[PDB]
Amino acid sequence: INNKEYRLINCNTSAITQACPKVSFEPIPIHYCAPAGF
Amino acid sequence: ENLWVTVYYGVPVWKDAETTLFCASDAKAKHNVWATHACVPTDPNPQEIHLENVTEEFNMWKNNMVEQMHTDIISLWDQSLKPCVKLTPLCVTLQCTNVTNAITDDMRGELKNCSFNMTTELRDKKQKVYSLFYRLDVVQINNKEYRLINCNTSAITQACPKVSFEPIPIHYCAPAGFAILKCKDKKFNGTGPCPSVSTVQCTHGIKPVVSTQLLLNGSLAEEEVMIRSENITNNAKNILVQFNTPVQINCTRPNNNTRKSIRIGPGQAFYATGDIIGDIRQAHCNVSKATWNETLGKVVKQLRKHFGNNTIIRFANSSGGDLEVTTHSFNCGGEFFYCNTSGLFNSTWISNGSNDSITLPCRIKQIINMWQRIGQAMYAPPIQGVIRCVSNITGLILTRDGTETFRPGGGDMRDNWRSELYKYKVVKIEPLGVAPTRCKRR
Amino acid sequence: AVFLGFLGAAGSTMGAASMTLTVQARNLLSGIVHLLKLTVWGIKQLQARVLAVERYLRDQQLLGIWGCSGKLICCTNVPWNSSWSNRNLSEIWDNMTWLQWDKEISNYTQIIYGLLEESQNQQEKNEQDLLAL
Amino acid sequence: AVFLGFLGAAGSTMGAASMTLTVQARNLLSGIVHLLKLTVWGIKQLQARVLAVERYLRDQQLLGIWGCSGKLICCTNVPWNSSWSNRNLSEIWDNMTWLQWDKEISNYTQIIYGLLEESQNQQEKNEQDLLAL
Amino acid sequence: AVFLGFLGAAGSTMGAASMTLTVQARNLLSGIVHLLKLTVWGIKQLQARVLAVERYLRDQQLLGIWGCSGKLICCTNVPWNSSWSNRNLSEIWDNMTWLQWDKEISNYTQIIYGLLEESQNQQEKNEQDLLAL
Amino acid sequence: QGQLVQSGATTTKPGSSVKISCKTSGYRFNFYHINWIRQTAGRGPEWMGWISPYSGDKNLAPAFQDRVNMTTDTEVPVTSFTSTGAAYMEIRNLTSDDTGTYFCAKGLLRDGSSTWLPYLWGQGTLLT
Ligand SMILES: *[C@@H]1O[C@H](CO)[C@@H](O[C@@H]2O[C@H](CO)[C@@H](O[C@@H]3O[C@H](CO[C@H]4O[C@H](CO[C@H]5O[C@H](CO)[C@@H](O)[C@H](O)[C@@H]5O[C@H]5O[C@H](CO)[C@@H](O)[C@H](O)[C@@H]5O)[C@@H](O)[C@H](O[C@H]5O[C@H](CO)[C@@H](O)[C@H](O)[C@@H]5O)[C@@H]4O)[C@@H](O)[C@H](O[C@H]4O[C@H](CO)[C@@H](O)[C@H](O)[C@@H]4O[C@H]4O[C@H](CO)[C@@H](O)[C@H](O)[C@@H]4O[C@H]4O[C@H](CO)[C@@H](O)[C@H](O)[C@@H]4O)[C@@H]3O)[C@H](O)[C@H]2NC(C)=O)[C@H](O)[C@H]1NC(C)=O
Ligand SMILES: *[C@@H]1O[C@H](CO)[C@@H](O[C@@H]2O[C@H](CO)[C@@H](O[C@@H]3O[C@H](CO[C@H]4O[C@H](CO)[C@@H](O)[C@H](O[C@H]5O[C@H](CO)[C@@H](O)[C@H](O)[C@@H]5O)[C@@H]4O)[C@@H](O)[C@H](O[C@H]4O[C@H](CO)[C@@H](O)[C@H](O)[C@@H]4O)[C@@H]3O)[C@H](O)[C@H]2NC(C)=O)[C@H](O)[C@H]1NC(C)=O
Ligand SMILES: COc1cnc(-c2csc(C(=O)NCCO)n2)c2[nH]cc(C(=O)C(=O)N3CCC([C@@H](C#N)c4ccccc4)CC3)c12
Ligand SMILES: *[C@@H]1O[C@H](CO)[C@@H](O[C@@H]2O[C@H](CO)[C@@H](O[C@@H]3O[C@H](CO)[C@@H](O)[C@H](O)[C@@H]3O)[C@H](O)[C@H]2NC(C)=O)[C@H](O)[C@H]1NC(C)=O
Ligand SMILES: *[C@@H]1O[C@H](CO)[C@@H](O[C@@H]2O[C@H](CO)[C@@H](O[C@@H]3O[C@H](CO)[C@@H](O)[C@H](O)[C@@H]3O)[C@H](O)[C@H]2NC(C)=O)[C@H](O)[C@H]1NC(C)=O
Ligand SMILES: *[C@@H]1O[C@H](CO)[C@@H](O[C@@H]2O[C@H](CO)[C@@H](O)[C@H](O)[C@H]2NC(C)=O)[C@H](O)[C@H]1NC(C)=O
Ligand SMILES: *[C@@H]1O[C@H](CO)[C@@H](O[C@@H]2O[C@H](CO)[C@@H](O)[C@H](O)[C@H]2NC(C)=O)[C@H](O)[C@H]1NC(C)=O
Ligand SMILES: *[C@@H]1O[C@H](CO)[C@@H](O[C@@H]2O[C@H](CO)[C@@H](O)[C@H](O)[C@H]2NC(C)=O)[C@H](O)[C@H]1NC(C)=O
Ligand SMILES: *[C@@H]1O[C@H](CO)[C@@H](O)[C@H](O)[C@H]1NC(C)=O
Ligand SMILES: *[C@@H]1O[C@H](CO)[C@@H](O)[C@H](O)[C@H]1NC(C)=O
Ligand SMILES: *[C@@H]1O[C@H](CO)[C@@H](O)[C@H](O)[C@H]1NC(C)=O
Ligand SMILES: *[C@@H]1O[C@H](CO)[C@@H](O)[C@H](O)[C@H]1NC(C)=O
Ligand SMILES: *[C@@H]1O[C@H](CO)[C@@H](O)[C@H](O)[C@H]1NC(C)=O
Ligand SMILES: *[C@@H]1O[C@H](CO)[C@@H](O)[C@H](O)[C@H]1NC(C)=O
Ligand SMILES: *[C@@H]1O[C@H](CO)[C@@H](O)[C@H](O)[C@H]1NC(C)=O
Ligand SMILES: *[C@@H]1O[C@H](CO)[C@@H](O)[C@H](O)[C@H]1NC(C)=O
Ligand SMILES: *[C@@H]1O[C@H](CO)[C@@H](O)[C@H](O)[C@H]1NC(C)=O
Ligand SMILES: *[C@@H]1O[C@H](CO)[C@@H](O)[C@H](O)[C@H]1NC(C)=O
Ligand SMILES: *[C@@H]1O[C@H](CO)[C@@H](O)[C@H](O)[C@H]1NC(C)=O
Ligand SMILES: *[C@@H]1O[C@H](CO)[C@@H](O)[C@H](O)[C@H]1NC(C)=O
Ligand SMILES: *[C@@H]1O[C@H](CO)[C@@H](O)[C@H](O)[C@H]1NC(C)=O
Ligand SMILES: *[C@@H]1O[C@H](CO)[C@@H](O)[C@H](O)[C@H]1NC(C)=O
Ligand SMILES: *[C@@H]1O[C@H](CO)[C@@H](O)[C@H](O)[C@H]1NC(C)=O
Ligand SMILES: *[C@@H]1O[C@H](CO)[C@@H](O)[C@H](O)[C@H]1NC(C)=O
Ligand SMILES: *[C@@H]1O[C@H](CO)[C@@H](O)[C@H](O)[C@H]1NC(C)=O
Repeated sequence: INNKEYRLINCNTSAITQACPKVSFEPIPIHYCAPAGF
Repeated sequence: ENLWVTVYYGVPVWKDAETTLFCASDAKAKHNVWATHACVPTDPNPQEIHLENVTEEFNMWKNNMVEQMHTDIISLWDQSLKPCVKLTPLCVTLQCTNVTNAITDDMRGELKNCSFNMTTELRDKKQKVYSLFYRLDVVQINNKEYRLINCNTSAITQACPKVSFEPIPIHYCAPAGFAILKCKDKKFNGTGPCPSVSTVQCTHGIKPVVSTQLLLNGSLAEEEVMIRSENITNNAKNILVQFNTPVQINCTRPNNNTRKSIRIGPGQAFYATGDIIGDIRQAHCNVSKATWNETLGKVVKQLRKHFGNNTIIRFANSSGGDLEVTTHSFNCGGEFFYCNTSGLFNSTWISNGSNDSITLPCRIKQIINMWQRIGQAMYAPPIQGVIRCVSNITGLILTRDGTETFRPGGGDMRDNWRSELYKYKVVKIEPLGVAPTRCKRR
Repeated sequence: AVFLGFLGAAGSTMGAASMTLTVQARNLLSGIVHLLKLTVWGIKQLQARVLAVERYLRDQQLLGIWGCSGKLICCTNVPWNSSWSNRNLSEIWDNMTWLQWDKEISNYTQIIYGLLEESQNQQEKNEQDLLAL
Repeated sequence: AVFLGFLGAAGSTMGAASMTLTVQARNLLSGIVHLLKLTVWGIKQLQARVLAVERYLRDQQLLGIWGCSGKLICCTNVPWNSSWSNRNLSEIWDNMTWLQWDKEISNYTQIIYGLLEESQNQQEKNEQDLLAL
Repeated sequence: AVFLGFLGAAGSTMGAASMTLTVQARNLLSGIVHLLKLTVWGIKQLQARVLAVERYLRDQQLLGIWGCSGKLICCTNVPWNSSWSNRNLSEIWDNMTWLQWDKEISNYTQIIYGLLEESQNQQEKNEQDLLAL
Repeated sequence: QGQLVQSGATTTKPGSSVKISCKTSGYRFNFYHINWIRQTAGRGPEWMGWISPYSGDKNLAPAFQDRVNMTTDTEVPVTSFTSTGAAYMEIRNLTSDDTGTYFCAKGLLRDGSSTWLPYLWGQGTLLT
């Protein structure tokens, strides 16, 4: 802030939402498929 | 003599029906509240097939298209105001003063210079900010303390400033297996057997303009000037007149306003009104006194057919109600005007200018409420610069009192859509037909 | 020639309308009805899409259980009970329109749909027994 | 007469059930399944609508690639390999029900569906060559 | 035998591809496309389901108004206007592929679709008049 | 369309072994055979042999049974239906009695009875 006072980096630009800790960020193989007739 | 049933697939016979009508629009690409970017592109060849020898029954006062469009537009506004800023921190005590006094006595309180304490990006530190607010958006406490008009009745949500309030022509289309029947009768009442009938895949371009008393930017009649009500002998059914000539109106807000952004939280910004550059003038509308008198005479002539060649009809101003309905309220370049119309409806006509124009003093609101529900209100962000729009008055919404007198009004949003969907009717196709002939299988 | 257009012969005689059935048949599934965004217009259009195929197939379903699959003018073995309409042929096909005809045949439209249904079930049973030798 | 109703002859013999096929054919797409509101009941009903037409057309698709379009009882040119079921005709149509018959023919139902498929492809090729003169 | 697979004869001659049409016909509605949860993958799959049946029926609709319902190789009464393609039979079916053939017949594909349409409307009118005695 | 440009018309003397090239354009090089034809002056025109730019299978007359090497290299995709190719021709126990003009011609149809038939020819090359 300009003392030892600080703030989170995002407070002036963005609202912040913590990820629900039960979700996994580990990528899982995704297969893309076209519909019938394609 | 020897007659068997014979089945025919694709017979030209239809039945009245209610269905879901999707939207069609033309290519223009920011994003309007009407989400016309998400509509199917309209055919550059608006195909219309004329149904020779057909005579269909219409009833604009039972039409389902107006009840469907009424909900669609409201849903478009709900869809657009969901992800925008909740201004609940603004419902705080305001220390207000008149902005720049000395002009014309009680016209300085019409817009205030209000300062207030506001939340910052830090939840534990306040800021003293100020904003310019119109008088119709604030009320006193009883000292110079004020609050926003909506704080005791409704929560307020400011419109995302990247959205455009400008109406874009909407085309309504029926799904496959259904059809839209248009009434081509140039002197059609709204109900009854319309002789000339044609079918269309989609309706014409309908701009979703929500206005009061005066119908703007609408369609015009081709002959005379029709007058439509379900029970004209009943004084409690709104008279919907539709001009054939457009009487032009010029509205403007000459005050050069500045929009000041205020950070009320992380990712949240309230768009306040900075100050006024130059003169603090009055917003108003002009309409040619000559054309308005001529067009008001045509309405008198057609009103005579329902009340007698000898009777006398008179025009008076609104007899009360909410602010949106007592004035010619509409949207002009972002701001919501509320125009006094005592100068347009102040005439008595007998049984049997030319240079200047008549002006209409308009007040401006920013906290406008939702018409249907209560507890839901929108904040229109401040428009920068000078506003001026030029549009056509193509109809009216009148009211009889029970010699004769007619005053305006009409806070019902679907009366607007009736003035454009009266020609159209939704029917479903039934292509299976059985009939006798001397043809036998095998 | 003529070519009145979609429903163009709605006011013409039944016989004259009975010569332009392809004009209505092809517009029973097309029109303008590519991602599925569930906005107010997107939900509206999706219903418009499912509604068209639904109504289209219900007519083809009846057309199938009558032995008239892929036909515009099929003939049957169900005789015309004159209690349905005692009108003569000349005063039906050279006089009435399909709209007013459906208006007066409307009561018996469910009766006729049953006679065409079991006549096809029994006819296919007859054809199987004839090919059993 | 009789008229047992929808699936009314599920426990009857195959021959007796083979006389009331229209009773089941007409209920394969109708029922009770007008705006599309995406509520918990609205999403539920929309899926119920798309699911019916989907399953209905998959049966009509097989019925088409076999040359049996719009048929309830069509005959084929695929002989009955007795390894499928060595039961005799009288002990099949005057004895078994369609439920227990499908239970024992279940293994070969995919084998038979292939023989009916290419038999129709070759038959239409034969008909084209016969009309080439 | 051969059995190239789905689109396996896309590069083969038109005559050779004209012997494996069931291979493509059966995959026009199946695949992998039970509750309707409206998640990002659920909305995506629902559109994939409605899109398949929609396109499948539009082809069957044209096949119906041409009198070719449930057919893979149907013959018509529309003669071949040589302005469409002056190529000879041997240099068409033993030479070109269906892909490059559709590339050069592409302009007249809407013209031919109209000649097949009214030829079926007039043929069914002829069959009705022949059975009127 | 279709073009088949041939090599140069240089000359050698008996005992040698020359290579003749044939470069194709405007058509899928793999879809049609490549024939080699000889128009001698002291004999009627002779069919030497064809080869499959797709399957590599070759077929030459018994008069050239063990004396000629026919080779082609894989094509180059230009468009979906266009490719460039090349065909090669060699002679073993070569003399001067094999003098004349040499042509390369591609097959007629992709199937039927006249599959490999020399249909589209080159401009020819003069020899010894
Ligand atoms: C809807 O309908 C609405 C209603 O109809 C409508 O509202 C209208 O809006 C417009 C714009 O918003 C308004 O227009 C303004 O009009 C002002 C007044 O102009 C009139 O009066 C002056 C002055 O009159 C005195 O002088 C003359 C002689 O010159 C005498 O004859 C008069 O009698 C009077 O003098 C006596 O009386 C006084 C008291 O009464 C005494 O004190 C005095 O001692 C004397 O006894 C006239 O000159 C004007 O004439 C001009 O216009 C006529 C047409 O009317 C033309 O023939 C011709 O062009 C004339 O030039 C007129 O009659 C204007 O002053 C004003 O313009 C000024 O202000 C704006 C903003 O403030 C400036 O940007 C602009 O540049 C102008 O500034 C100039 O003038 C001031 C004043 O002197 C200077 O200080 C300044 O430096 C500048 O000078 C420069 O320009 C001069 C000329 O421009 C030039 O002379 C200088 O040398 C220098 O170069 C503005 O235009 C209009 O009033 C509204 N309507 C009504 C009814 O009020 C609305 O638009 C409609 N449309 C919608 C809503 O869409
Ligand atoms: C992809 O594209 C390529 C290129 O177009 C296709 O290859 C061509 O296929 C067609 C049809 O299959 C071929 O036409 C046939 O040609 C044969 C002539 O070859 C015979 O003679 C050879 C030399 O004498 C002989 O060696 C062959 O015998 C075996 O040996 C080879 C060794 O590689 C083996 O590959 C062969 O398969 C054989 O097992 C060979 O028999 C000719 O006999 C054919 O005529 C008969 O059939 C036609 C009907 O098809 C009939 O009308 C006739 O009367 C006769 O009964 C037929 O003309 C062509 O030669 C191939 N090559 C080219 C054009 O260069 C390939 O098929 C395409 N595949 C796909 C999946 O799209
Ligand atoms: C303006 O009205 C609103 C205010 N706020 C919210 C709001 C906040 S939040 C929220 C939300 O998230 N909803 C989700 C669950 O509820 N929705 C609204 N939502 C739908 C609204 C409407 O369609 C509506 O009432 N109209 C239409 C516009 C009118 C007008 C013009 N142009 C006019 C106004 C005055 C004078 C002339 C012309 C007239 C009336 C609406
Ligand atoms: C609305 O009211 C606010 C007060 O809450 C006004 O803000 C104040 O305006 C005055 C006058 O412009 C400012 O004082 C000036 O400061 C400058 C810069 O030092 C100086 O040069 C001038 O001589 C004068 O002293 C004052 O700073 C300002 N305060 C704040 C907090 O903004 C505002 O101007 C009013 N708006 C309108 C449209 O009347
Ligand atoms: C009735 O219809 C007319 C025309 O369709 C509308 O006029 C349009 O008004 C908008 C905003 O008022 C104009 O946009 C503005 O353009 C100017 C110039 O580029 C720009 O400076 C502004 O910031 C704004 O973008 C638009 O150009 C104008 N169109 C025409 C043809 O004049 C009118 O607003 C409609 N009225 C109602 C009540 O719907
Ligand atoms: C309204 O006020 C703004 C400034 O508050 C004006 O914007 C100026 O426009 C001129 C054009 O001549 C530019 O040279 C300036 O740089 C602008 N200033 C700013 C701060 O943007 C605007 O022109 C005014 N509008 C009217 C109609 O008077
Ligand atoms: C409303 O404004 C418009 C445009 O500002 C006026 O129309 C102009 O009228 C003059 C008359 O001399 C013409 O020269 C212009 O070409 C017109 N402009 C346009 C864009 O058409 C109109 O007169 C005004 N009406 C009122 C009642 O104020
Ligand atoms: C106001 O009304 C006039 C007259 O109805 C409109 O002007 C017409 O615009 C159409 C646009 O398709 C033209 O084809 C006509 O030739 C115009 N006629 C005249 C007399 O100008 C005008 O567009 C309307 N303006 C608004 C804003 O609604
Ligand atoms: C937010 O504050 C940081 C402090 O370092 C600054 O770098 C950044 O530019 C600020 N963001 C905005 C949008 O002003
Ligand atoms: C604003 O001005 C009006 C008119 O002069 C006056 O009555 C009112 O008290 C003023 N309000 C404030 C807060 O100055
Ligand atoms: C802001 O809060 C302070 C208290 O710290 C109070 O004295 C002041 O009046 C408030 N300002 C406004 C504009 O309400
Ligand atoms: C909210 O306060 C205003 C103050 O003028 C009052 O008019 C209005 O009736 C109040 N609303 C309710 C619901 O009490
Ligand atoms: C509307 O016009 C029709 C035309 O015949 C007429 O029958 C009907 O009475 C009229 N209704 C009103 C309210 O004017
Ligand atoms: C119209 O209103 C009058 C009285 O206001 C009533 O007598 C009459 O029955 C009404 N007409 C209809 C059609 O409702
Ligand atoms: C009323 O007067 C008009 C002429 O303006 C005339 O055409 C009409 O017939 C008259 N009607 C009655 C009822 O007097
Ligand atoms: C109508 O006009 C009268 C006459 O002056 C006025 O007192 C009244 O306030 C006006 N009403 C409206 C809503 O403008
Ligand atoms: C409208 O204007 C008239 C005079 O023009 C005035 O008497 C009336 O009070 C005004 N209405 C309102 C609501 O201010
Ligand atoms: C006509 O139908 C009635 C019942 O709908 C039946 O009783 C009668 O026998 C039928 N007559 C003929 C001639 O079909
Ligand atoms: C159909 O049934 C209704 C029932 O009231 C009757 O009024 C009508 O006359 C009947 N029409 C025919 C053609 O049987
Ligand atoms: C029966 O099927 C088997 C394989 O499923 C086959 O090997 C056998 O030849 C078939 N026999 C007859 C008589 O069809
Ligand atoms: C079908 O296959 C299963 C596999 O275990 C076998 O047990 C059963 O007997 C088979 N049934 C017939 C009728 O082939
Ligand atoms: C071929 O088509 C053209 C127009 O597409 C037509 O004018 C001509 O008569 C046709 N010729 C034949 C032989 O079909
Ligand atoms: C085979 O088709 C191609 C396609 O362009 C064509 O160029 C070629 O001439 C055809 N072959 C014969 C023998 O006509
Ligand atoms: C199809 O039309 C285009 C239009 O430019 C033309 O270039 C092309 O040659 C046409 N092809 C045929 C086969 O007619
Ligand atoms: C033809 O020449 C190539 C060049 O390497 C060689 O590999 C091949 O063996 C030759 N063919 C014969 C039959 O010798």
